Amino acid sequence: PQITLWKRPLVTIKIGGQLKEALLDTGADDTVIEEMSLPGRWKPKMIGGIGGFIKVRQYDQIIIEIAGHKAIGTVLVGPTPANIIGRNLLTQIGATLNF
Amino acid sequence: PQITLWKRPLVTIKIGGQLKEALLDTGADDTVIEEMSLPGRWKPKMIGGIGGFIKVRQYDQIIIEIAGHKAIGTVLVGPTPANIIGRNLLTQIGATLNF
Ligand SMILES: CCCC[C@H](NC(=O)[C@H](C)NC(=O)[C@H](CCC(=O)O)NC(=O)[C@H](Cc1ccccc1)NC[C@H](CC(C)C)NC(=O)[C@@H](NC(=O)[C@@H](N)CCCNC(N)=[NH2+])C(C)C)C(N)=O
Ligand SMILES: [Cl-]
Ligand SMILES: [Cl-]
Ligand SMILES: [Cl-]
Ligand code: NA
Repeated sequence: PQITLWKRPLVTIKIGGQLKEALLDTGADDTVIEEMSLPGRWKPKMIGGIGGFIKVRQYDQIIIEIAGHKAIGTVLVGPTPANIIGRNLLTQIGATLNF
Repeated sequence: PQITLWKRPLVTIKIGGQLKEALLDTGADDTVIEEMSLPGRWKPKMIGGIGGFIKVRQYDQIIIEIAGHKAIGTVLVGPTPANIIGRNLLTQIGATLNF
């Protein structure tokens, strides 16, 4: 699809069998989602945003559907103001920015 | 252009007569620039993201050149870790996400 930016670019995602809303975020290196349970082991990561740094849980090789497109990759879990789909998974679904 | 997202979508901007590098951020409602002086009146604002909130100065009707495209709108100025072009100006240069 072609998504204009007059509103937040919110899409439905599916992760763990659960549907959630997430923001397509070209300004995010990584994908970050609100607290939820994911399978497997996790590793620590610190990420930065506009207000400073937070600790998150890094889960690798997680199956996630984004706007009906399948991705398998790293998902960070932690106290984020919004579920965000970052460039690691935007590249998997072939997204580009155009103007 | 068409910008792929293998790397951060960084562009050159001109604001207040200054050249800066900035990130095209579809996950940002607002445009936020590192500390600088801008003309006219401003008002205080709090903006949030990962890590919490920062206090910024809100200037309205500011013109910015983004990768050669002029746009006008509100620019926020404050202690942001990165210069960010948000949706309020991305819309004006006709930026879309496509996949
Ligand atoms: C080479 C990598 C080294 C570092 C490596 N990476 C990072 O930490 C990278 C740089 N961080 C980022 O890319 C993070 C996203 C998290 C992540 O990807 O991990 N990006 C971001 O946080 C970018 C801006 C940014 C970019 C780079 C540096 C700093 C800031 N903004 C995304 C963020 C989304 C929002 C839902 C929380 N938007 C914002 O922060 C904007 N905020 C807004 O638009 C708000 N009004 C809306 C949400 C807030 N909620 C609320 N008020 N209830 C703001 C810029 C005007 C790491 N630490 O592992
Ligand atoms: Cl990944
Ligand atoms: Cl505006
Ligand atoms: Cl349009
Ligand atoms: Na003004």
